[PDB]
Amino acid sequence: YPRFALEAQAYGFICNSYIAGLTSPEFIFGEMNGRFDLINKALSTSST
Amino acid sequence: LENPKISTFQMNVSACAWYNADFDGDQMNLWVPWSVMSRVEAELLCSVRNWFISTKSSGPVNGQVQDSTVGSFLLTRTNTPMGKNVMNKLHAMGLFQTTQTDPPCFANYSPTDLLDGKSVVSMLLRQTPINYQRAPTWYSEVYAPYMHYNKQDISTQIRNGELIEGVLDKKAVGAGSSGGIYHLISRRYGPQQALKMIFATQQLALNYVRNAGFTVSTADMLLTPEAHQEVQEIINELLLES
Amino acid sequence: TKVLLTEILLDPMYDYAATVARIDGSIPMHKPRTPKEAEYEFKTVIGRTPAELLSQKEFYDKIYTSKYRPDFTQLTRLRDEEKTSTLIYLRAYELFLKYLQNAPNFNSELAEFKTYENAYGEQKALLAQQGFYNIFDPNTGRADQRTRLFEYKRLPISTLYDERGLPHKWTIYVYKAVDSSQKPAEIEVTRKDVIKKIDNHYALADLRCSVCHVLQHEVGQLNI
Amino acid sequence: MLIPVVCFTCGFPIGTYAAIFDKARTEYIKTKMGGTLPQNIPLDASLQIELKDLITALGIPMRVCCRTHLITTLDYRKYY
Amino acid sequence: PSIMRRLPRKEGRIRKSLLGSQVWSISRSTICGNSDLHLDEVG
Amino acid sequence: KEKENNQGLIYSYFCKICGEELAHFIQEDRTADVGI
Amino acid sequence: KIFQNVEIKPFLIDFSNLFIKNAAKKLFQLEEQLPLVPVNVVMDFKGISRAAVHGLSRVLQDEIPNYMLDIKPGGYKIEDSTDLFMTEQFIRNRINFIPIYAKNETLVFALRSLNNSCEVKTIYSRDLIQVAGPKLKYPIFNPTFEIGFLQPGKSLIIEDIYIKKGIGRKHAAFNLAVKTHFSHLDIEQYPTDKKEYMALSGYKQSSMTSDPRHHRLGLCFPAVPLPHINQAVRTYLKNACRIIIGRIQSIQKIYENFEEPQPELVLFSMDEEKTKAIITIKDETHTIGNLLKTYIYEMIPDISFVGYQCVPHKQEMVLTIIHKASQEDLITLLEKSIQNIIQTFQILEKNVDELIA
Amino acid sequence: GWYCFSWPYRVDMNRFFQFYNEMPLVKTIAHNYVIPNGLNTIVAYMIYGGYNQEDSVIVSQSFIDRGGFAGTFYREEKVELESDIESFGKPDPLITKNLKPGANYEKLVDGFVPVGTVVKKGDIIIGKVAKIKYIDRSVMYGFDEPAVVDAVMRPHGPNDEIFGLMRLRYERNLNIGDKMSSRSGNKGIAALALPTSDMPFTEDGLQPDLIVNPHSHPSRMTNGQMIETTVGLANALQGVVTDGTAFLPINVQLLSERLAQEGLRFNGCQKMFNGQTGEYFDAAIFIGPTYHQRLQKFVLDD
Ligand SMILES: [Zn+2]
Ligand SMILES: [Zn+2]
Repeated sequence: YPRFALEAQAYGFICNSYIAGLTSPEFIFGEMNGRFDLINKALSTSST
Repeated sequence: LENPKISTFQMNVSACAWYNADFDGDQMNLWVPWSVMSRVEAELLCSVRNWFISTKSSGPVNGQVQDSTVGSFLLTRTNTPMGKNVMNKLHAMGLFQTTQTDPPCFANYSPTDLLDGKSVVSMLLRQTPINYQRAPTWYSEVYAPYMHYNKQDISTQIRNGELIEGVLDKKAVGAGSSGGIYHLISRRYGPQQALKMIFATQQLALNYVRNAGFTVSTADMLLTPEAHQEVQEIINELLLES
Repeated sequence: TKVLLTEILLDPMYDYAATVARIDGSIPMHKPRTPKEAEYEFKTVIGRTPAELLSQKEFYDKIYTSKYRPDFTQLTRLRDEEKTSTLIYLRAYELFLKYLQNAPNFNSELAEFKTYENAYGEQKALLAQQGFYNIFDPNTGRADQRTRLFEYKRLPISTLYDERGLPHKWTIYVYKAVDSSQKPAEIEVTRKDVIKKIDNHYALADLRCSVCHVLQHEVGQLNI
Repeated sequence: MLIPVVCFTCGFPIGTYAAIFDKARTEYIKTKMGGTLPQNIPLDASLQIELKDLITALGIPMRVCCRTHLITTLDYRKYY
Repeated sequence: PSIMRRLPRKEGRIRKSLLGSQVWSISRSTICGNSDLHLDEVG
Repeated sequence: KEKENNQGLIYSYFCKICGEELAHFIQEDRTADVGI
Repeated sequence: KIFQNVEIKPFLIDFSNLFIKNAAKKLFQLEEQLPLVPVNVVMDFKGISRAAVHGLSRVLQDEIPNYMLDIKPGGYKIEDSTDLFMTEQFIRNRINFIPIYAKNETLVFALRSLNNSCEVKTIYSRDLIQVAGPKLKYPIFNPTFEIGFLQPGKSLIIEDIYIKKGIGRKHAAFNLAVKTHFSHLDIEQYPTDKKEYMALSGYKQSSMTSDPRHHRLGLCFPAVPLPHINQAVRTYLKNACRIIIGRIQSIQKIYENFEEPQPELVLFSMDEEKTKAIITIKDETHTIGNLLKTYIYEMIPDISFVGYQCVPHKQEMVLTIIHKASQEDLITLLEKSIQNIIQTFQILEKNVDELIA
Repeated sequence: GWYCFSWPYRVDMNRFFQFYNEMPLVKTIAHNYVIPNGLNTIVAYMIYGGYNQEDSVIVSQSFIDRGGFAGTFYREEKVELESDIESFGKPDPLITKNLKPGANYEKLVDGFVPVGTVVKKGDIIIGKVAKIKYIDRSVMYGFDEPAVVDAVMRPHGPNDEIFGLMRLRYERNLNIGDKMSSRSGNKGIAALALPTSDMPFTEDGLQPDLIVNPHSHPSRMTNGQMIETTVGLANALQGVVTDGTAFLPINVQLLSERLAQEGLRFNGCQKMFNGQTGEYFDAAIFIGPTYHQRLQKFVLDD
């Protein structure tokens, strides 16, 4: 995405569903949120 | 387990709520008390019946999980895609051949007589009659405009153990459901009696599915071509406002 | 003698030379069962007695050399394929033995045989294909490109706002009778009143805005 | 390491038509391969290699499991 | 190595030998599902 | 070694006359190896 | 006439295909059909409960005695087998699952493969030499199997390959029949191609209510000689019948000894003149239990309860029968039901003998 | 899977060599560079007795006996000597001291157990005594499951001295408690082993190898596993292997219509019967080939 992009897709808006498949930028944004689940799950043991 | 090829610690799935356990590869310790003093206290204090009611949230811990929650819904459902949800005498007796409780009496039934799921559930709840009346998880006003709910499935009522109407699901038989069926049995008949009814009602739910079936497929997830155009037309409105 | 035998019997070079000797029958196909058979295998493979290996100084000079000397110049691509496999195996052994002995004119022949074995590997990979299929698009003549992905499209502003500039609030459900005899023909209810006024004799036709009172499917009749 | 003697699912004697199914398949691929390197066959994006009629001619029934295991089983001789 | 180094951390004297314990007559294995067992029973 | 094992790992010897436990052996102490 | 309209069809190689023809002719020099071929048999049953048909199917699948090829301990000669990849486990797993049609338990084979070449040599099943027993006038297994493969300069010597008998339930190598069809001909079906009905089974009656008594069952046998197919399949069918009868007769020896204290039969006298019978039999499957429940239910329409609970982790079948009669009358009814089962399978025997010429 | 193509030449610790491997019916571009590891097990997505609840699976016993996910598991024993103090040999009861209770020294041959014999718990696999009359520093096989001595050798270490190397092999089948997984990350533990006559079967005779709970999907949204079953079901009948690499153009609506063109249903579900009772389900069950892989977590070691 270009610098100072205005479209909502550039900021994590995934327009597609799982049954229809995601594109490369949508999968990267999904991995950004998916990695947080793995990180917070690890912290949910030690920090607790 | 007399089978020499079994090396695992097997337990009921409804007992996982005590340990926050699942069967993805978890390992659990087990030691058998041998001292008389420790063996006495295991039976009287540390028995799992003493923690059917959570000491944390003051509510029940155990219930139906993932097959007797949907199994109880199908069993207590009023209408089946193949007509009314009834069964003959032979298949009504087959639901009680695994519960390990004393069988009911089916002598007042011809082989061609039909029994609905409410009657079958009632014969098991007569042992511990309770009073319950709530709205099941099946009913949801989110789904209401786009669904034709059955008026006999959105009101679960039990008086003196007789399931008058409604379906049994997470609200009534689910694990951790405060005020549920097994919470009322424990308060009136003891936590050990509630555990036996969890197992007993689990078998009817599982025995019903033995020939009713339950599956998930890829077409269960596929929008129709006309509905797909409606989904992106909704998303285009969001991108238009954005 | 024991330490020498233990060292050499664990050398993969010894096992490979022993396999080559077994192929043409210089040593028995079965591994030795008695020390005499082991000594005979050592003498045939290494080429020197363990007693006399400690007396002199070389080691690689007299290791087995296959009996049949096929013509590897037909490995120049030129009952042919199994013979080619046999030539590949024999030349691999001969070149490995030359590498051990630091034979002159070695790197060029190594490169030539590596090219030959790469061609043989191409053939072997041809033999190792399960197959492949592509779901062709009937309209085209190649891999299907049709997808159910989202495609952006600038909808008219009439879909979000009415002719007075207010936003739409689609919150009235309009139900029409499946059969004609049922009356009334249509019922307009709110989400709270669906369970109390709608039965299976009705079907959801369209939504309605609670502000401008227009059907969602008739939103295009507004002047943009 | 080879095509199983019997189907893993039901136990139909797949193995007795295994070897033939291997070799014959190769020529069929050679018929449909086309100006392409062997190791690039699963990336051609233009191939239509169908083995339905070959397995049918072998006499194997139209069972999903049997044809799956016959087609998809790797051979250790072809990689080592 | 020192005497007082044995105390502090998790693998120390207090948290590994006193607050915790290695015991005999104990078993461990992977758990499994069995719908024929009661909730108060273990296979 | 008449009985290779009774499927139960034991670290102790027993008397052949009555069965009483004589003593137990797990590992050699091996601490006198550092002498003077 | 319970069992009528049977049809038998072998599974043969189509030599009209050039690829298969060339491959077979250059591999095994094969130009005609193999000595042993699979056979699909479709059977129509009328006036019989689905419990009996399904029990017959189960017995033919993995409860009928069957023969395999096994290696005696010490047969795999480590002294001579120099191959590093053809381990004993792999090779014996290959050998156990070769479908055989044996005549006696005396045949002993041997596999002696020597690789004097420079290329990997494939060990087929035609390299199994019979070394003990009477000489075979007809092969007992197909010669086109792939037992293994030897690296150059390697060997594989295996002796004492004998014929072992067992039931398919204990080990899958004794499995006999593979399922190919099962349907009820007295129940109508929806067209499931339509999207309205594709989520349903298809039958117009729910299994909770339907009681079909006209079935079609089709089973495939993996190895049957070409010139004696009708002789083999018939035998198989007949065999199954005897097995079931035999097992049923075992229960018939329990009820006959209800006076003496017997561990496998327990009788209680409940309230309201009700009697209870518990029959616990070890190493029984759902076949016998389902047959017993179905025939007791048919014999006593107004029975209070009947169930055949077969427990996986207990390896036993517990049949509970509660009825409002006395102990003697209940035992009489149970014996009558057992006799009904016996006569039904005797009629099946007779129909099998009558149909397949 | 095939953990190494030169496994017989190696003496490795805790290594499993699965005999049978299959290329997935829906393969990817990653299989152009590495060997696939797993089998195309026929999987039924159904509720069957409640033994597959809470991420468990039901495994056909016949599939286990035929070699499904079966292989050999290896362990090694590396024992060293003290130069001129210790030695390899069978001890004698009347001279050597503090022999291990309940041991079995009779299986030793010249200090090592011969290759091909079965060593069980309590057996002395390596004989070793230190000369003081003698003290017994023997090595005993302390494992519950019996092993087979696969390879014995006496190499020379970096210090030019003999040490004992023994390779023990274990015949491992798939048993209850072994962990399996799909390619979508839905792992599971084998819970029940049913015979070939107790598994459910379709009208056409198809029966599952694994029975997984349908409740494993909705919370984890592993849609690629369900699409793989739909695509792979048509590939088997069509006799083809297709590519399912990520980010390739797919249309599940078109893939579902491809099933009907092959004689199946649009949804891929089929009429099935209960193997224990012979009673058909009142629902078409989604059954098809899904590529499953055995994770190397053995209950016989944990
Ligand atoms: Zn408006
Ligand atoms: Zn199959």
